[PDB]
Amino acid sequence: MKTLIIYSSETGNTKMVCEKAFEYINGEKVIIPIKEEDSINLDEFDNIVVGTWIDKANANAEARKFINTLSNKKIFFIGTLAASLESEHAKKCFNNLTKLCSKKNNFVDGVLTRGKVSKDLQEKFTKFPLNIIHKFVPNMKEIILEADCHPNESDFLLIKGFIDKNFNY
Ligand code: HEM
Ligand SMILES: Cc1cc2nc3c(=O)[nH]c(=O)nc-3n(C[C@H](O)[C@H](O)[C@H](O)COP(=O)(O)O)c2cc1C
Repeated sequence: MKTLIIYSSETGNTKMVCEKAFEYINGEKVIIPIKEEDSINLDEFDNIVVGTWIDKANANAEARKFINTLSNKKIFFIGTLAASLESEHAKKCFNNLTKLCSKKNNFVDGVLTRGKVSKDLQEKFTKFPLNIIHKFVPNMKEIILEADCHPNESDFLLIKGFIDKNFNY
């Protein structure tokens, strides 16, 4: 059995948790960024685990496009987002990723972990249009601040549980 972990990451959060997933998996496995897809033959992999960061409650474009090149693959996701993992927003994100993976592939499971908001985006949040767009989103300031320390051990434990559940202990 061969497992591929293939990910998008701009500021490293998704890469970080996907690297933990790679470490925890036993047996044959490869981890690459999506940009290096040509380094492997997708046909050789029984499990495809896609790492994605949340962009407006959905998979980031690079990861969305990659998933939409796949058909009938046994597929999983590992997502990062800045919202609280207990929030309704996170549940909406999880459902959106489930819908994306299940549409044309064979979706088994996924996990969301938390990741800090980039310095650049934290600055843009104080400017038009993001400040107006999120004006009435509750707890906006604290959500961003409480994401700053993530990913951290709490997220790695979520990854460990996800790998335990789906691949091996
Ligand atoms: C460039 C970055 C972002 C953009 C362009 C963006 C865009 C939007 C837009 C347009 C909406 C209104 C709903 C819609 O029309 O789709 C929205 C709502 C919301 N955004 Fe963002 N957002 C960004 C970053 C973030 C981040 C970093 C967080 C969390 C830390 C966040 C959390 C939310 C929440 C909780 C809502 C309320 C609606 C919901 O629960 O989905 N957003 N955002
Ligand atoms: C353009 C953009 C849109 C984002 N939209 C959301 C969002 O809708 N919900 C959320 O919780 N986090 C959102 N975030 C925060 C990222 O999902 C989070 O910081 C992620 O861990 C970054 O991953 P990376 O470091 O692998 O690039 C957004 C970030 C960016 C840059």
